[PDB]
Amino acid sequence: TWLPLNPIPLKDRVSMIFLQYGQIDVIDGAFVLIDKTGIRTHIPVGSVACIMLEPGTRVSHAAVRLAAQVGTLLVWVGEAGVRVYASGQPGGARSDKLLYQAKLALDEDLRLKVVRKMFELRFGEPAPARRSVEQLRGIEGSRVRATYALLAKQYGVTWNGRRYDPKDWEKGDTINQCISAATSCLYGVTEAAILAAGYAPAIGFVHTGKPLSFVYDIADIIKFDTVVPKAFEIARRNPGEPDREVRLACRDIFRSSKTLAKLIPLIEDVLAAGEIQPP
Amino acid sequence: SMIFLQYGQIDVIDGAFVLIDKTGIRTHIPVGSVACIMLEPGTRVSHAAVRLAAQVGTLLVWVGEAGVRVYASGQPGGARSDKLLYQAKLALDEDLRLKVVRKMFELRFGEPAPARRSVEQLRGIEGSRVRATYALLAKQYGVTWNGRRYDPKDWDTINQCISAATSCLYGVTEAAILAAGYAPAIGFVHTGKPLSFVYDIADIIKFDTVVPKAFEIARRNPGEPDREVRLACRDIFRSSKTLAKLIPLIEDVLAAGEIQPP
Amino acid sequence: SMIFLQYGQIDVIDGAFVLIDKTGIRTHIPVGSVACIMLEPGTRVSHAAVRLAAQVGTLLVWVGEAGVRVYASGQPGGARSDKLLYQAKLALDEDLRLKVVRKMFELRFGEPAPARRSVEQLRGIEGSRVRATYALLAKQYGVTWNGRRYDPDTINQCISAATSCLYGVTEAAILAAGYAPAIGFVHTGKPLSFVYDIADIIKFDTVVPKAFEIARRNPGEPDREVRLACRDIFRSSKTLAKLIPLIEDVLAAGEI
Amino acid sequence: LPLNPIPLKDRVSMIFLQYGQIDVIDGAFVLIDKTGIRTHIPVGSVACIMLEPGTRVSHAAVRLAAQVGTLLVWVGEAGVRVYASGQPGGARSDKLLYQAKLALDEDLRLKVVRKMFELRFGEPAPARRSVEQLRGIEGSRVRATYALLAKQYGVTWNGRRYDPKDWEKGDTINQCISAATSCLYGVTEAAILAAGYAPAIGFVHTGKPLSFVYDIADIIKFDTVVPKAFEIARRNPGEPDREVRLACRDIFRSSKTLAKLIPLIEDVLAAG
Amino acid sequence: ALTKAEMSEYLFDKLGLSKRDAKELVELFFEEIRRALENGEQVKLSGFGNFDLRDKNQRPGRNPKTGEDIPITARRVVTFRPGQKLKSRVENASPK
Amino acid sequence: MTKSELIERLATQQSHIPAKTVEDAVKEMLEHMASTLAQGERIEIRGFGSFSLHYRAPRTGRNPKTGDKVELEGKYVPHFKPGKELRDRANIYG
Amino acid sequence: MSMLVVVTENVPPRLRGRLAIWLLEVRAGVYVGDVSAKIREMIWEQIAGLAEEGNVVMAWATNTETGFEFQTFGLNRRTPVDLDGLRLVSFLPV
Amino acid sequence: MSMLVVVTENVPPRLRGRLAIWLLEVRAGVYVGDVSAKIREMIWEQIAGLAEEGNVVMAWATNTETGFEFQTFGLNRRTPVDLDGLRLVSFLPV
DNA sequence: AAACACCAGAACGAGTAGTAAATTGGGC
DNA sequence: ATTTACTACTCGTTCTGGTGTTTCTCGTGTGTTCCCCGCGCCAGC
DNA sequence: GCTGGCGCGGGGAACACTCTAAACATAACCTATTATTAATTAATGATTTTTTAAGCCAGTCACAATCTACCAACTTT
DNA sequence: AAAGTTGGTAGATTGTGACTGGCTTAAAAAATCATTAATTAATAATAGGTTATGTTTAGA
Repeated sequence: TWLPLNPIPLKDRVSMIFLQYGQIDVIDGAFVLIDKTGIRTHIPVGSVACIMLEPGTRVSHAAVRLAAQVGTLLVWVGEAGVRVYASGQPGGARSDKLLYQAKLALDEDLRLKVVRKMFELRFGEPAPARRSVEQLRGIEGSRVRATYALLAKQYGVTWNGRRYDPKDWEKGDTINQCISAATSCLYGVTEAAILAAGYAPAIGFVHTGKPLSFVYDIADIIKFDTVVPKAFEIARRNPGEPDREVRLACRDIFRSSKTLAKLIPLIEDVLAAGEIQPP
Repeated sequence: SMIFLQYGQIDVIDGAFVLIDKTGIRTHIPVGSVACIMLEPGTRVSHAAVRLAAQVGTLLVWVGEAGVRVYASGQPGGARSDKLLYQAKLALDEDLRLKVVRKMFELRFGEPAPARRSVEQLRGIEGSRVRATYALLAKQYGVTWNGRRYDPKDWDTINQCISAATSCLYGVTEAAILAAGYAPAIGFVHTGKPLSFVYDIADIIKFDTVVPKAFEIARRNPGEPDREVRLACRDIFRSSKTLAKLIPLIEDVLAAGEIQPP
Repeated sequence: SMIFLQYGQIDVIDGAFVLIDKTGIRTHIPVGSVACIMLEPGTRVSHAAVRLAAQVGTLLVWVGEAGVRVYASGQPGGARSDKLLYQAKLALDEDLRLKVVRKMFELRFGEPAPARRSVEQLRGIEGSRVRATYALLAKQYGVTWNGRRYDPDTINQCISAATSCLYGVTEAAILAAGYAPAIGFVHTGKPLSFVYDIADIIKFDTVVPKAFEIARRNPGEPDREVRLACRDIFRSSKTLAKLIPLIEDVLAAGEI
Repeated sequence: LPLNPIPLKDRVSMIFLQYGQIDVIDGAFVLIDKTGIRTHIPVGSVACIMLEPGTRVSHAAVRLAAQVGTLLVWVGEAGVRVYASGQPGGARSDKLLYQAKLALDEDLRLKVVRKMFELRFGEPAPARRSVEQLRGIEGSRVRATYALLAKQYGVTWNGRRYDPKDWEKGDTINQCISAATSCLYGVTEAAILAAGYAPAIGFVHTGKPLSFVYDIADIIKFDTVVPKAFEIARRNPGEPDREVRLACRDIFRSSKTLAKLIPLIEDVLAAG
Repeated sequence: ALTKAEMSEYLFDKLGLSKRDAKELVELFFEEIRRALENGEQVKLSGFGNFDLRDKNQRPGRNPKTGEDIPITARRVVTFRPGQKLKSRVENASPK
Repeated sequence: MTKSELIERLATQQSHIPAKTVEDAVKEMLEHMASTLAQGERIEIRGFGSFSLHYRAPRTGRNPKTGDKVELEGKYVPHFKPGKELRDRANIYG
Repeated sequence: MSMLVVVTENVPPRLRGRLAIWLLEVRAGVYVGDVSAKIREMIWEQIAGLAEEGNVVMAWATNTETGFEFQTFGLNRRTPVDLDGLRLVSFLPV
Repeated sequence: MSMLVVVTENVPPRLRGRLAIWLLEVRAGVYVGDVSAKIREMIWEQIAGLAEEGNVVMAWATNTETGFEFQTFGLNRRTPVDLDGLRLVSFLPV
């Protein structure tokens, strides 16, 4: 009377769900959310690519077990939906792909090959040769900031510079909230894809030192194709509920662009750059 | 270090991890003094608690009783890139791979490995010593032994017991690896599977205490062997502090590669 | 001609349509002598009985209570092509259409129509004269008249039930004759155009006046009592049986 | 509340019902068996329902059948159409006057007949010819189609027979053919009446009350209908009728004939 | 006694070769000498001695159990002529 | 076929073995075999033959070139016996 | 033609027969079919028109994020709840 | 990605929780979702795995004549019955 | 402390006896 | 003759609140080739 | 305008194999049987074969250094 | 805004140095050989007591 609990492919899942103010428990083998008033909320954890946990939640041990067994990443988030903590099963990773990523990460020449492939995949143009990796970071950063200014003038939102920390937000910022929440949604489904294929989310190429370098890179590939413009639409319209509209809009973007189904071939194409046939 | 928390709710009240018990007994845990928290079954962690755990970088790993299992871990897939690249570099270089595998042989049976010997050859030697240990322990505890042939369908009593023992072993081994922060899939003697490093470091201390207890409980022959085996393994892991001492073991195992871990 | 069968099951055992009551009261029916069999509510016909009825070309028509409504009928859209093409030939020729419409006025008010009057002009005559008849009879039987208005008010609902009953028996009569309910003359385009026209032939004889009387009595449930009363008139006066020669002359106005 | 029927293309093709009494329970079309197993039938999702021997239908069931516009057809042995009933008022008078108007002219009738021939065999008919010799050409071409397709499937073929009495208990070829053509007659009349046309106004055949159904079915019978019945006659099962009905219904499923039938009829009537 | 294993063992010890290669070398080492001598060729190993082929004429023999005389058929035998280097090392040996 | 001529034919058949490897091996194999008999231990290669050591009774020998006597002390001499397969394959005559 | 699911509870028998006209009665009070969207809204009109103090939920196939959509009539211990644009179902206490 | 509907009855709570892992539990024993054919057959394997003396039916959307397909596990008074290739449901007597 | 097995017990609503009633669900 | 509404009235079923009861559903040399499902381009009312 | 109809491509189940030590199978050596046959040893100086020390010149393989040069960054007009 | 000037860092291409690789030679050691008078392996068929070595088999 024990059938093995297998996870389903990630491309055939719901993007994300946000949970707040209620205790997380399991009843009879189901991921159910119970509120303090007693209303129980059945949550199809096996149908979700990633579940986002906002403040007010109390997660049980068995709930973490069940979430891990279905390959659904739980993400503890906080103010303005920023990612703070996450946990899912690490062992959804057959070693050939990890050794391929690490092999490409150790070799400086293959490192430049893959970074070049990233620059070619973002801006649609061949990467500039005779440039070090640091120079590619500088040029890429200047081009990205130019993209922020360009979209900011296009849609029309008052741009004062990108500011990660919500501390500096002047109660009507709405632009950094849309950007940061959108990037948190994309980092969510992207991290879910990375662990779903099994690569190392900490072993990165462009970013160094920070524990989410590879996630930041893979999301930086395709955030400005679909996500950032819609975030700027939500920032321009300026509603009283920015977070809900950011979640709905980013969610429909992920449904429309088929982002999760193409994240895995995207990473395969990124890591193919090392001239070695991917595993 | 490490800490086990059981049968109580994890909240934050006074800036410290408090354990909310059924009687109200609160267990004050300072934000420091711990590098990783292993959460045993029966605990319900609060959101503010998880935020505090992230804020001081303390890894949370949801485990079983005394680390009998590892269900989920934070920082999934690793947390420090330098340590993962350190291990992977040790795994890619054939000379360093042979060095570290020879260290695993050195700590596995106490004896130094024969020189000018390859990795697969050491797999053969280690395997022969494993069979010698099977026959020898079967002779010690007086148990009918026919070899380790099981089915992956029907789940014999001795292979059941040893299977459960190796399961607990994988539990504390993986918990120790994640406490140190290394990759379970980047292995040395075993490769390919996502628990290769778990399989290897598990085999390092497999036949010291745990499998002997599997043969002992197989001798006592209970109706439900698995539960008694893994509860006894819990007793071994708690009393002997195996999970607490595996971390410096892996520190030396990877130290034998000589690239100065980060 | 036709037969009314109620509260009994139709089977065939010995070459005759038997009507089977709950107590066993059998109605042995010779298969011919009737062109159509009316199946009133409460009847359950077996497959083999439908087969035999099909074998003799006798039209089966699932009706309302005593034929008050037409719910379903076999041979839908007609059975013999010559009669339908005759009606259509009279329908498409505006000269013949006007001949038959003038026959409808001739039998409608008893009075002949004035010469060289079109379908639009005779429609104006019928509209003004018949509206004057509405106000006239409403005034005679003491009915508050506000212009024949309905919204999909007791008197307009009673008149509505009367028109429903008449559309039922008249439509059953047309199907018994075998012609199309939609190929009409005074009304056109609608699926009950011929039904609405021949229904308009005898509409103000007894049914609408009885609706006026029962409406003046004003009961709690007017539609049911008016429907049962119209049922009683249809049973006693044999209206459905008498509508056949009327349509025979109406379509005869095309001079064969 | 009113009871609106659904579009004809969003419907199951046909259902054959046997050995049970049809009653209505709480506004539902139910088949009641003698053993007490009652069968809920989604009658509003069906285009046409076939009534086999053994069925006993009550008045209110026929009323509900008419109010949802699903044509009920009494069928007997060999699946041949026996009787049918539908609602009278489901027709627009302009369409009927159009069909009959096209029936009034002999030359327009020849135009539409040539339209049926050019839609049937691809080639136009020989010009300036009367109807009867076109009927003879039709018979020769259809017989040649019998011999050709029967020679393709390798099935015992010695000519066409209509009465099941002359069958030697092992004929089965005319059984499959007649069952298929009768099912096609069923869905054909179902579509013709669903749009609101007159199936009594015939073009090739005259006198019979469904000559129009006969012509429209003769247009598209030889595209899919005959060959599968020849397959069921080739494989020779114990109960061929069920396999012919299942096979023909799934043919109507795959080829999606119902939705395209209305523009087909409009295209045929264009020649008038 | 010196065996193929001990010779392979010495190849493993001295040259660090695989036990598979160390086996096959010793295996084929005598195989070629088998092939060479069966090919009618004299094999002369400096520092070891000579492998000679000598043909013996048919000569009277018997069953040593009884004495029943059965003749020794003609044959080609392999003989060894130890070199002075070999002879010198063996003259002062100590038989265990 | 002498020592070196034996070496190449082996390397010829052992393409996957370095020629330098074969050269040292034949040198080491025979030197090892010599040291074995030098220590009084025998060599037996089944299918090829065996190496034994024979004692020879000391006696006053002669210088056969001159006839002069010579005092010869006892010693041990190597002796080979052909193996079964060696005997069979070498003798082509009956 | 998308898939349609109707769950009936505490409803008068007229509604269950009327729904049995188009959909299949596979279990107690649970109806499933596959019809066009116009017909789905007409059947939803039936649900709003013929039901009593009972409660009905109708779920149909779409091409949205979940691939399906549903709508409720009446009151139940299970009440649909929206989570940031995602319509889920929550179980109320007694 | 086709529609998926699971109706449970007389099932142990494990099966209901397991089905709630992927599917949405909108009514008492009524589960609705939209997944692929594989994952559908995997969840059907769960249904065959955990239902003890219960009765469960799973219905999924296709492009067949009904536009959907279903199969049953266990015994119910309502059982699927074939009508000339068409799978419908019959209401068994007491 | 959470969560599963298992139990009685309460709703509770589906299904099925009876009974009573209607023959219907527009207007053109 | 059937169908529907209403009213008890049984009873299978689902939910809730009690008790135990248990803290799990487990085995590991590695690489190397057939098998079918899955995104992805052409014909369409 | 997003759908239905054929297509490969990717990620998993057989299977296809490696290495150890030890235990076992067994056919192959060992001795010890006879007397007659065949062939080696004692030795050295002179001669003869084989191997090898030392080039040592050629090449060639990997790595230090030096050079093209791009495509953006930044001054000049 | 558009050209013109830097320029540093990939990638290529050359320079160099150290180490393999045969070829030829030198000699250097090692094997033949000429010639004793006698000893001593070489054998056959047979039984039985070692063992070297192929073959399997549980272990990674």
